[PDB]
Amino acid sequence: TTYADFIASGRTGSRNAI
Amino acid sequence: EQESVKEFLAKAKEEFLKKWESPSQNTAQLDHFDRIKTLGTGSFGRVMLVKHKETGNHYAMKILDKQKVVKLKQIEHTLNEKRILQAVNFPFLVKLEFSFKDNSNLYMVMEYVPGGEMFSHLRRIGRFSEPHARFYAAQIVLTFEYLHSLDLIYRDLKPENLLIDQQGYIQVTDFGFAKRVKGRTWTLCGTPEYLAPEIILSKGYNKAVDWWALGVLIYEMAAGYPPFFADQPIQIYEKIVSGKVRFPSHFSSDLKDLLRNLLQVDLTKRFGNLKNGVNDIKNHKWFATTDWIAIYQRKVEAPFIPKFKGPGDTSNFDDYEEEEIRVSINEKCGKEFTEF
Ligand SMILES: Nc1ncnc2c1ncn2[C@@H]1O[C@H](COP(=O)(O)OP(=O)(O)O)[C@@H](O)[C@H]1O
Ligand SMILES: [Mg+2]
Ligand SMILES: [Mg+2]
Repeated sequence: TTYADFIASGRTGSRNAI
Repeated sequence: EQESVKEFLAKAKEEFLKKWESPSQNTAQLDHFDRIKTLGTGSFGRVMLVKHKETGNHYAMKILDKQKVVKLKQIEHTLNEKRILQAVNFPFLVKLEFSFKDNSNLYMVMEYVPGGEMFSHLRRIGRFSEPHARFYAAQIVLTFEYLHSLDLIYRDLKPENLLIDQQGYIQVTDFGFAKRVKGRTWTLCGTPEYLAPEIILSKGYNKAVDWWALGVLIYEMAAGYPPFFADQPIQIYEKIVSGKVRFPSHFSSDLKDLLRNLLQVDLTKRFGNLKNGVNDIKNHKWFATTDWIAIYQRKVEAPFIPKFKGPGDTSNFDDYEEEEIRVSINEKCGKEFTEF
């Protein structure tokens, strides 16, 4: 599922700029 | 009513430009405040909950080590951010109450926003319903109408930068990438998930990047995850420029249509960048139930009120180890920060 893919991305925490 | 908006923004510009041309400086000092607790990590030092000794009012104090700012080549960004904060005035922008500096540090004392940032609430709750997302989105629409009218481009919209106050309303924070831009600008900056294609593609760009970012924010609020994500930024960028986006099946038709027009790779077609400007967004069917004036007056009942048991409550923030704030007996980087 798309949600599972999001968890798999490793980018579920706060995101830094740049 | 339309004439009322024009009059409001004309007066707002007059007020902004006066403060922009003659910024306030040195409006308090460190020993006017008791340190209570570290609220978070700032770019160049701690963000502290502090208590004004004379009034007992609580504030969030950003502490910036001048030597670190110089080392990371952020002098202009830091001066510009403070110059913006002391000149703007809008309900959904954080409010700079005092600023000053000493031998070691720069200090910005803001109104304390006790709900913390939207990001944590969104990840906890999972996703926001469309009414809930629309309540927040309407505040961003008005805030960008305001900022863009002053020729300010914001460039860092994301849930991480949206603080939730005691009434459940938004206060936008972190103006580290904000710039006065009448035409085009070129700096690669922002957060990968929220970058407009024309930033990724190393083009000159304009305020339409903020309207793209609004589309990303609305999508993330309503889905619980952003429209473009991947293991590494480069793969995110490939998706952003591709012209392709998929929507959860629970998105309303009106929501999908708004998002197709905000997440529009073709600048000549993107809402917020057309002849009618922000009104293409404000007049869209998804916002048909939105009372824009009631939102601005904070008269709409908020869908979510953060927990808050009186002044000084920090229950919506993480805990950090507390360290002494040391101020050198010698001035550092005085020339660089004369204007602060
Ligand atoms: N006015 C405020 N009220 C409460 N917390 C704040 C306030 N300003 C900043 N913070 C805390 O500090 C964090 C970082 O603030 P931010 O505005 O992103 O500044 P910077 O990243 O430039 O140091 C926020 O996510 C929040 O936790
Ligand atoms: Mg910063
Ligand atoms: Mg920040």
